Amino acid sequence: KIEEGKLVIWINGDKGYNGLAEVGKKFEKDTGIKVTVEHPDKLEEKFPQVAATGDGPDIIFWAHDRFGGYAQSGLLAEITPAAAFQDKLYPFTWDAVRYNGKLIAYPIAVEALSLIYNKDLLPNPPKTWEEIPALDKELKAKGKSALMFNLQEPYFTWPLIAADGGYAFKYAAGKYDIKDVGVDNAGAKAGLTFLVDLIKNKHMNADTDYSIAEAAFNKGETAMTINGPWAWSNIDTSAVNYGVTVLPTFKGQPSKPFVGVLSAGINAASPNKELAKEFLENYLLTDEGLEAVNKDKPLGAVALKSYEEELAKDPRIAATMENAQKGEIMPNIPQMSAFWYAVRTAVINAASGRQTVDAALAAAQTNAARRKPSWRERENNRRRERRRRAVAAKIYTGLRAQGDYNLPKHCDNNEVLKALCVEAGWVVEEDGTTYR
Amino acid sequence: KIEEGKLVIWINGDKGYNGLAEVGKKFEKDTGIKVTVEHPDKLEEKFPQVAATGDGPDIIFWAHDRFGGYAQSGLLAEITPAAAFQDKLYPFTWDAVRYNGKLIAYPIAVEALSLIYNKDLLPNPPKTWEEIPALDKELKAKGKSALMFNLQEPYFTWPLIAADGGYAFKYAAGKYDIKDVGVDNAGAKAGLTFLVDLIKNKHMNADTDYSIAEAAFNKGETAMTINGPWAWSNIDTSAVNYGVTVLPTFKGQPSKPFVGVLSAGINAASPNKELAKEFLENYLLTDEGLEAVNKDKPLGAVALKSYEEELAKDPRIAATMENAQKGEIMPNIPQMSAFWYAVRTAVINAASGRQTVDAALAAAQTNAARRKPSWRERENNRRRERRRRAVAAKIYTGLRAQGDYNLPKHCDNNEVLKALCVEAGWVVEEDGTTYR
DNA sequence: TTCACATATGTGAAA
DNA sequence: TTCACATATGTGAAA
Ligand SMILES: OC[C@H]1O[C@H](O[C@H]2[C@H](O)[C@@H](O)[C@@H](O)O[C@@H]2CO)[C@H](O)[C@@H](O)[C@@H]1O
Ligand SMILES: OC[C@H]1O[C@H](O[C@H]2[C@H](O)[C@@H](O)[C@@H](O)O[C@@H]2CO)[C@H](O)[C@@H](O)[C@@H]1O
Repeated sequence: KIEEGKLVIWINGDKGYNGLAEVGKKFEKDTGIKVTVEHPDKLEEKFPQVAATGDGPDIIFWAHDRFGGYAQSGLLAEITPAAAFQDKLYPFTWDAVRYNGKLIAYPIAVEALSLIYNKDLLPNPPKTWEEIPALDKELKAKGKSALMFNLQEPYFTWPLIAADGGYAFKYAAGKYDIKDVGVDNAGAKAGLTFLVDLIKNKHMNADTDYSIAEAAFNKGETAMTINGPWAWSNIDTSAVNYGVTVLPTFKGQPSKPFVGVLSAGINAASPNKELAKEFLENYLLTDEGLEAVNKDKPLGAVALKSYEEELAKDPRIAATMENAQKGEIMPNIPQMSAFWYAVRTAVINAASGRQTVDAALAAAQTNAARRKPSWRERENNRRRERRRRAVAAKIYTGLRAQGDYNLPKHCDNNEVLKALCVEAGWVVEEDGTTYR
Repeated sequence: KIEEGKLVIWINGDKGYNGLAEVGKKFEKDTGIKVTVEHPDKLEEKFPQVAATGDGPDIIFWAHDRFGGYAQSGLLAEITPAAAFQDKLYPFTWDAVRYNGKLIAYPIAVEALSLIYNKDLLPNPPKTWEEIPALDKELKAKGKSALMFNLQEPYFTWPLIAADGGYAFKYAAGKYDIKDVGVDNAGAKAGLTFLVDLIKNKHMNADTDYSIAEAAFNKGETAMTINGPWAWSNIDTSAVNYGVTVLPTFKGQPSKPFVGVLSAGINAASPNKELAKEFLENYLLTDEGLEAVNKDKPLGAVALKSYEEELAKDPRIAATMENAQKGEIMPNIPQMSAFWYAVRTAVINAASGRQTVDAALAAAQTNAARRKPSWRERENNRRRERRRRAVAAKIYTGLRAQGDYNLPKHCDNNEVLKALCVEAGWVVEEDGTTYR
C-alpha cells in the first residue's frame, strides 16, 4: 500500500528500473524521500484490480494505450503541467496521453518495433517477409535460424497483421469507431496465414516467447529478431554485432507497428500526488534523468525535446523512428484491452493449430469490442437468481411440511414435484415425461 | 511437443540454465542431437497440464517434492539406471526420487536455505530470531534494514513455522499420513505469529517478493537475507562481502528448512528417453557436467559423490548442509502441491492482515488435508446433477404443453410450479410461502 | 462414502 | 436491456 513521505514505483521488467532506481535515490538527496522501484508481473493487469481498494503504486510506467480504460475507471489523477511545460515535449506525445480532453499521464518515450539483425551471420538483412523462408533454409544448414521473436504477445505480430490492411479500430469522423474493426479482413487474414505458414514449414516455433527469442538472438543462434529499444542493452553486453533496421515488407507494403508512448499517470489514491510530481516534471522529464534510465535500458525516442536532440543522432533511434513513421500511434480507448486479448487469443490459437486462421480471426473480430458487464449488472444477475431460488425453496419447504405425500425419508425436490404432479392428476414418468 | 532427434529441457529461472545449455552443446557435439534449455514461469504447474496430453518438454527439472504427483499422473518415465550408476550418487538422494518403489527422476543436487548476511554491515550475525527486532532498531538508525526475504513463497517461511513444531505431514509406520497435518499446531502458530509481529512492528514488509529481497541485500540495504545456493552467484558479482551461516533459532530451537533435491524427470511421452537418459547419466551427472551448471549458479550439495567431495570443501556448502541436517527432506507424495498451496495462502493472508494467524492456519490445515476427489467422482457428481436437471426440465416441458395454466407468453418454472400448486389445492404467495 | 441444494456466472433468448 | 435455465463444483448433511 501507499504511505506518505515515501515513493514506490511500478514499471515493466523490460525497462531500466535500476536506472530509475539511480534517479529515485537522487530525489532522496534533494527532498529526503525514499524511492523504491519494483518491476512486478502483469502490472498493467494488477493495477486496475488493486488501485480500487487503495492498494497500488504512486506511479505506474506503461504504454499509453491502456490508460484510456484506466482513466475512464477513475484510477488516475488528472495532470496539470504549466503551458510552458507542455511546450517542452512534442505535441503528438501529449496527444497520445490525452483522453476526453484531460492529460492522464506524462509522455516519457516513444517506442516502435524494429528488425534487429546479426551482421556476422547476415551482413545484408532481408527487405521482405517473403524471402525469410528461403533464408531460413540456408541458415538451418549452418546450424542457425533466420528469425525468432515473441509469438506470445500480439504486439510483436501486429506489424505483419497490419501490413496488407489489417486494422484494429478505423479512425473516422474525428474518433475511433468500435463498429468498424479490421482484425477479420483480407489483409489481416493474409498476414496471419503467412505467420502460420512459417510455423507449419518449421521456420518458427509456435511456443517461442520473449525469453526464448532474446536468448537465441543474443547467443547468436538466430540471425534476426523483432524487438524494441529496451532490448538493445542486453545485445550490447552480448558478443553479437547487430544492426537495427526497417521491418520487412509484406506483399510490398511496410510493416505497420503499433507505436506506444511510454507514459506515467499517477495513482488517484496516492497521498503523494505532488511529492511525486516533483519526480515526474522536475526529475524524470529532464535530460539528466532520462539519461539515467536510458543508460540502463534504452528508452527509445524520449518525449523531452531537448534530450531527444542528442539521442536522435544515434542511428538505432533513427531506425526506430523510421519504423514508427510507417506505423500508427495506438488508440488509448477502453476497448484496447479487449482488442489485445482477442488478438492475443487469435494468434496463439492459429499458431498452435487449435484454430484455423479464419476461425481464429473471426472469433477475434467479435471479441475486440465485447462489452464487459458492469458491477451493478453482475449484481443484478446475482440477486435475481438468489430471489428465484429463495422462492422455489420456500415452495418445496411448504410442500414437504404440509403435503403429507408418501415420500422417502430423504428425497430431492424432484420427488416432491412428482408427488405434487400426481396430486394435480398428472402422471410423471421415470425420466420426467409428464402428462395429464 | 517433443520431437524425435532433439532434446528440450525445462529448468527454473533461478538455476544455471546457461550452464545447462553449455552441457547440451557438448552433447550436440559428441552425438549430433540438438539441446534447447528453457526456463518458463510456473513450469512446475505447466508441466502436469501439458504432459497429460503428451506435450511438454523432454526433461523437467524441479525439486523432488513435485515428482510424486507427476508420477501418480503417469507423466514420467521410470528411471532405469544400472546398479553401477546408482552407486555414484548418495543413497538418500535416490530415496528422494523414489515413488511407489520406483525411481522417477535423477537426483542432481541437495538444496537447503541458509542465513546470508553482510559481514561488513553486520559482523557476528544474530543467533536467534528473537534478537532480530532489536538488531533492526540499530540498523534502521543507519538507514538500513535487518532482514528481507521472499514472503510470497512459503518455502522461505517454512523454516520458522517448523522451528517450534509445525510440520507438514507426519511420518508414521513407513509412510506419510496424509490425514495428519501439522500446519495448525502450537509450534506453527508461534512461528507465523513471530513473523507477522515483525511486519506489524515494521521490521519487515509483507509485499517483499524474491526480487525485492535480492536487490536489497545485493545493493547493501539489508544486513541479512534467507536464500539458497543458487543466489550466491549474483551476490558474488555484487560489492557485498557476505557469509553463509546457520539459520537463527526460534524459541531456542533450530530453524528447520524443508530440504529439496533438484531433480530431472523424463517426460513419459518423450520419444527420446534413451537420448535423455544418455544426456543425464553420461553428460550432466559427471564432474564436468555439474561444474558447468554450478559455475553459472551454485547447485548446492550435488548428488554425485565425486564432484561433491570437491564442492564440500566450500564453507558455504558446509553451512548449507548444516542447515539441511537441521531440516527435513521434503515428501514427494502428490499431496505436496496441495500443502504448498494451502500454506502459501496462509502466510500471505496473515502477513497482509487479511486473516488472523489462527484463522489462516486453521483454513490451511483443512486445505492441506483435503481429500481431492477423483476424476470419476467429479464425473459422477456432474452426471447426477445433469440427470436431476433433465428430469425437472421434462416435468416442466410437459406441464407447459398440457397445462393450460393461464400463464403469460413467457414465464419461469417458478410460475409454472405456482400454477401447479393452486391446481392441487395450494396457495403460493409471491415470496414462495406455501400452505394448503 | 453418496447425495442435493447453493453458488455466481455462462450461454443465449426475448425483447 | 432484462431474463432464466445450464454449468461444474462448493458446502455440508446423512449415513
Ligand atoms: O502484446 C499486447 C501488448 O502490447 C503492448 O505491450 C508492449 C509494451 O507497449 C512495450 O513497452 C513492451 O513492454 O512490450 C510490450 C509487449 O510485450 C501494449 O502496450 C500492451 O497494452 C498490449 O497488451
Ligand atoms: O514455496 C513453495 C515451493 O517450495 C519449493 O520451491 C523452491 C524450490 O525448491 C527451490 O529450488 C527454489 O527455486 O525456490 C523455490 C521456492 O520459490 C518447492 O520445491 C515447491 O514445489 C514449492 O511450491
